[PDB]
Amino acid sequence: AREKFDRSKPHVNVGTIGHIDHGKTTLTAAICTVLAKEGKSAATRYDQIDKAPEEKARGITINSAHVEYSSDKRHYAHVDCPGHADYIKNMITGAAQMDGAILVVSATDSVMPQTREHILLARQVGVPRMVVFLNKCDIATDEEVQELVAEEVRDLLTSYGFDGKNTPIIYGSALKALEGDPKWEAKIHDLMNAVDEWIPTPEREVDKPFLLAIEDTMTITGRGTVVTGRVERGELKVGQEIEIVGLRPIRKAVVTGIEMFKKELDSAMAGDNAGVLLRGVDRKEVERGQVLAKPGSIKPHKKFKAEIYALKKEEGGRHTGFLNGYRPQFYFRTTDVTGSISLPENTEMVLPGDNTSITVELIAPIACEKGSKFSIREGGRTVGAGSVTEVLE
Amino acid sequence: TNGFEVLTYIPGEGHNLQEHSVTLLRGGRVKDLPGVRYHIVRGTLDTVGVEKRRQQRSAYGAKKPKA
Amino acid sequence: NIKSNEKRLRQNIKRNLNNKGQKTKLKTNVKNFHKEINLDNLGNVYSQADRLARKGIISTNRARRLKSRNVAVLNKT
Amino acid sequence: MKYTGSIFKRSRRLGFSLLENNKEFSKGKKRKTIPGQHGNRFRSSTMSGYAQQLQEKQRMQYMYGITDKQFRRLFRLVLKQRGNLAVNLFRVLESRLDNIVYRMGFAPTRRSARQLVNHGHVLLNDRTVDTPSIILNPGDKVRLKAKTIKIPIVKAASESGVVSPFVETNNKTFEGTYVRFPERSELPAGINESYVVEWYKRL
Amino acid sequence: RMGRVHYPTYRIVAVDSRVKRDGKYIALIGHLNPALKENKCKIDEAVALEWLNKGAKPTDTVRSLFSQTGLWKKFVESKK
RNA sequence: UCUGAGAGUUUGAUCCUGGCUCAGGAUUAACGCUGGCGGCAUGCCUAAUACAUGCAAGUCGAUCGAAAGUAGUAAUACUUUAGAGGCGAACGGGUGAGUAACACGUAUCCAAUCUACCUUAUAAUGGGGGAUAACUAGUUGAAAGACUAGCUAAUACCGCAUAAGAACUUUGGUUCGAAUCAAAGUUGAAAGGACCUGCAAGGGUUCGUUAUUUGAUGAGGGUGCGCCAUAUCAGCUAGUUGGUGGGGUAACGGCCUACCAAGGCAAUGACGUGUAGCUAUGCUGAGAAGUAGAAUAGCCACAAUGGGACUGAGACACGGCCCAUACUCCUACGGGAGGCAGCAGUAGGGAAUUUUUCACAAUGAGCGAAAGCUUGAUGGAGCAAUGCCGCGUGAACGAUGAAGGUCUUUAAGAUUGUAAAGUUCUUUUAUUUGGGAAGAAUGACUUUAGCAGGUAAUGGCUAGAGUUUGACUGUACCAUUUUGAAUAAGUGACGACUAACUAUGUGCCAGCAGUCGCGGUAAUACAUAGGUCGCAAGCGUUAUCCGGAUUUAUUGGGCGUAAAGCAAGCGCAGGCGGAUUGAAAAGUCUGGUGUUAAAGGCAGCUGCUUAACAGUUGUAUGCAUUGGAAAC
RNA sequence: GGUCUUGUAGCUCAGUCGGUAGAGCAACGGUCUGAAGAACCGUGUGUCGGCAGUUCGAUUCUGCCCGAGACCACCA
Repeated sequence: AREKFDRSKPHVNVGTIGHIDHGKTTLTAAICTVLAKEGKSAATRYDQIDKAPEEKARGITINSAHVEYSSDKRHYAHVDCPGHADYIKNMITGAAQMDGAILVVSATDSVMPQTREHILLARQVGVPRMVVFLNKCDIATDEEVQELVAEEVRDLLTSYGFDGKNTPIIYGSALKALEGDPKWEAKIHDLMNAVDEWIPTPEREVDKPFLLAIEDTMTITGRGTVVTGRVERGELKVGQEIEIVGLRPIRKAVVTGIEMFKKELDSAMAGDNAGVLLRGVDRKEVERGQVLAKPGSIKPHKKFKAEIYALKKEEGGRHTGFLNGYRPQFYFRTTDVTGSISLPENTEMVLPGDNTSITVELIAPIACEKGSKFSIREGGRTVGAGSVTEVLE
Repeated sequence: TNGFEVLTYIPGEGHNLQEHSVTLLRGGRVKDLPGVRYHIVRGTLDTVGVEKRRQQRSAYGAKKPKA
Repeated sequence: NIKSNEKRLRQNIKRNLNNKGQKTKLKTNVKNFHKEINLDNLGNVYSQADRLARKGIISTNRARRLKSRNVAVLNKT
Repeated sequence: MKYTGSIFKRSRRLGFSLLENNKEFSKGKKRKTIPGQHGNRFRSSTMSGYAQQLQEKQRMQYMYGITDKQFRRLFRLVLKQRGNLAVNLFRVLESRLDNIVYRMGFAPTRRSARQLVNHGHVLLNDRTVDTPSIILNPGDKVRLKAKTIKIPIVKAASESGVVSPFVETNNKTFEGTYVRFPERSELPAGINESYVVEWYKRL
Repeated sequence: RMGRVHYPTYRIVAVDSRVKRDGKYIALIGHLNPALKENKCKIDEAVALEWLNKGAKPTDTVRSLFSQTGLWKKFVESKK
């Protein structure tokens, strides 16, 4: 057996906000560290953040890391999404497909503009009732400062409208959690006890045909190419007739393997992180930003009409508004598409506010799903985020 | 893919050619120019059809058109 | 691999050590006769190579070949 | 190709009737001008041996509907035996199913006949069909199927289709037979053998 | 098997019971298509005993028609 | 009796030589372009490149020690073999890198060859002994592994005996580089099991064993033969040629050793060169032949490279072992692993090449008494318009003719076009519902009866039963089985060559562009629009093998003017020979003998609703022989 | 997925401590021409790749992206 990964609890695609290396990455490590001590499907991590050349020593990561960490209470698709120069694309577009979001804040390393962008977008796509954990409490003097930092992080969340004082700030030291003190174990345990409450596990029905945000690809030794991503809807099953959708022409294909992070799945239901070896494909054929689907389904598109309310500059817009020759990037779950600009009538520039009904074509045929709360940024600043409205070519 | 370089015919009205790009050759003799022997296809590996060859669709890359 | 070329070696290595010892015990007899050209060593090597020509350790073909060539020599008298 | 879709068009060009004459008689002054956008007054000046053999092939097959490779393999099948096999092959051609159905007084239409055979509503010697390409012997029995032996369409078709004297049918039973080897006189005196028979050695 | 798939066929042949079929064979003995097992046998049955008198071992398949030859009832004279 | 079509293409125009093109099929085909089915078949040109995984050869306690364990109170029963020991491991699949050869094939001999295992024929299975793997202890290091010792089995090792026979020496006798035989000497077999029987004694069955001795089989060799280009390749050759003495093979061989002689080969072509698996065969032609040796079959090779060696019946062995190694990989740094040309699968490459697919049902291979078990052999299933076959995309009625393209530009008239609409109908398939395959009528297995020496039956021979074997399948196949015209044409070309024209634009540009050739501003050669004409789930592109090309001419060509008779002559060899005689009788042909595979051809048919095909029956070539001949 | 590099007139390219659109050919009136060359000037076009501040300004400074040109991440 390939340690076929068992599902004995509804899976949730979670993610994390704040900024890496503040204890964020070390939280991703330590929560697992304490896990295999007292948890099933819950292995221990110390330094397994990484699987790539050149990525080890730098301490600031380019790529995101999809892993599986469970408990007796919840399994998590835990994704180490970097927020970094040229790398915040890793975290930004992640906020959509992470069905949950744990805010990691450091008792050593202050909230960054990274955390601000993260919370901004998390509200913009729309996810309610976050939880936050104070990381890196390994240095003393946290009894009362954890009150002022608490009020300022609640101020931080209240810039967009999640739960406020109803969400709790669990304190804890990832260092004294990675090391293994039981009183300090209790810190991550209170983290958990306040996570599973005020965070649900989204049950996505397994009957919709299929859709997958593609995250990475590998062409494994001697069998061929495996492609990993997050299942959006429905199951993926035997030899399944599939078509790679989005950004490209349409390809039908038949599978040749499946895992959840090198751990096989007996049924890749909706919401699963599926890595499928295919019948005769290549990694070069599949990039970040692509989609998949069981056919008879959404097809690629370029043109559309978009009723959208625009992020003001205070919501992180551009220092100056955007015209029609403008070329923004619309955030379609896996990709940031440079598209045209044809705002609705009665809008030549979309000033702060301005719930517009823009119409835009995209450079590549992308499978468009109505209601997809996709986002828009440019220059490193967010101007649009909302659901799809009118399907065009 | 071998070390041999050859002249060939830009097929028809126009071109979709990018000057250091790869495509496929083609048979056909041209009696308008001497010492020339070869043809090369459009709509292939970089190029994009003979456009509006609305009476012919084979080997152009011009698909079976819609009405 | 296979189950039975590995144990084949495991079994035959010692039997072939035995072959080495035995066939040497007869090559020495060959030498001795090349000095002891007489009916004694003839019968001696006869009896002995009887074991091996019967076996595969000698062939009746090569056994007869050698013994005939040797009895030809001893026919000198 | 399988099905033509329009035959009077073909006559327009060919000036020939799949029937005796009645393919084009009068539809408000029937007018057999060849089809298209290029001829009303323009008379024959482009006929060739090549073109005449073309035309003869057409006339033959345009009445008989024989696609390329099947026609060729019919030719080749009959090639194997020895003799003045021309009339033989022609009879065999007629011993095509749809041909016999048309000539049975039961199919007023070869387009009927072949359609009906490919649906297989005709009950034969120990076996049904869905393929209109079987060959008969002089004296081979044919029967309908109860499914269709009541259809007013069928009852008028069996009432009147093209008939050969060398085939018979008890309409009382609707059951008939390809009775005997017919004669060339019993066959359309229009088509030429020499051309096509010499034409066919191409492979 | 020979013949088109969904219609196997097997000519009946004398070949070594060690080297491949369609290899070199001893002799061919008629043919019975294994599709219908009613009868298609057109065997010589002479060269068979010719082989048998100086050593041969058939396959279990042939023991059927060997019973239909009662091959014992004739080769026992040799063993007699 | 077979059986062969030509078109044009050099000018002012003709005739003639010639080429040149065209006009066909063939493909492992690939491209575009789109693409229903059903069947049939096939599916890395590339790198004998790299390669995760599984699979691709195991069997055998009824061969055993021991081990372990179970039930049983125990006694014992019973199980599982890590170990021993035996067979299979040299089958097979891939691959053809490679080689110019005895290779391939053919004829052949092997007075010079071997052939474990059946078959023929029997001589028998007497006496011991020693032994350890295992197991154990301890060493050894992470491992790789290694190392030391305590205890055993066997049909596992050595002698003891006999040895029909057999093998040899030795004298005699046999016969047309040999045998039959008379006589002396030498020398050699195993092992037990089970099962029955019998108190036992002893027998009997049977597993197995030992030898003779057939067969049969292969293997090996030899040879003529015939089996590419290369004379812008002529001297070549030193176990080399010949002889001995010896080694020596399975056996013959300088095959090798020594030793002794110098020899052996050649233009009727060595050597040299490039290429290369072969053969049946595959397509094209009327054929000779070309054409290739897709696929497959049989001979041979090859397993990463280069070496070794056992092993047995067999390797220097494609999933053996060892060596130097390529290079990847592992390690701790001390050491190692590996070799898909087994399967799919991947990577590279390419223009590219199906599933990391199921079945022991059947065939089979093996081993196993017996059950058995395997079996990326085998059968299947699946992708693919890759080929081929069959077959769709409705049947009739139904018009001075719907609209409308399109023209004419006449305002008509037509085309489009029974094609339409509209009706009657139609259901293979789309689509129901179910029935429901054989293949298994094998074969084990237990009985049944009968048979048979043995009688004391076991055990061995014939017939019945059923135990029962399926990936296929559910499908195949069927069910006036539902609904439902519903469920379904693209493609090319239209100057001549050679089928297929109206319009626009446009004017040697754009461009067409197999050939002659169309464009320099009224294009039946550009493009599009319409129409015509072509095929059709295909249609075109391209490639090449050949047809045509008799376009080297044995068939089936010439050499005056379209190259073409070397200046001439002598000129060996060679080629080519007057007549009647004879003999021989090579060829020559005939007659007979066997061989020349399968497959496939060709023809006969059975089954393919018709199919492709598959089978089915024979067919023929030549070789080699026997028998003539007298014609040459 | 970003980056290393490309974006200018008709093509390509220039862009005073930014000042515009500037070079070569296209390009055609007029010369010639057995006919047309080659050959002589004409021409002209210019949002300087697409968006964002910006001085007598963002084409040059930059921010973002797009795509043409190279790399970093299968994978001990």
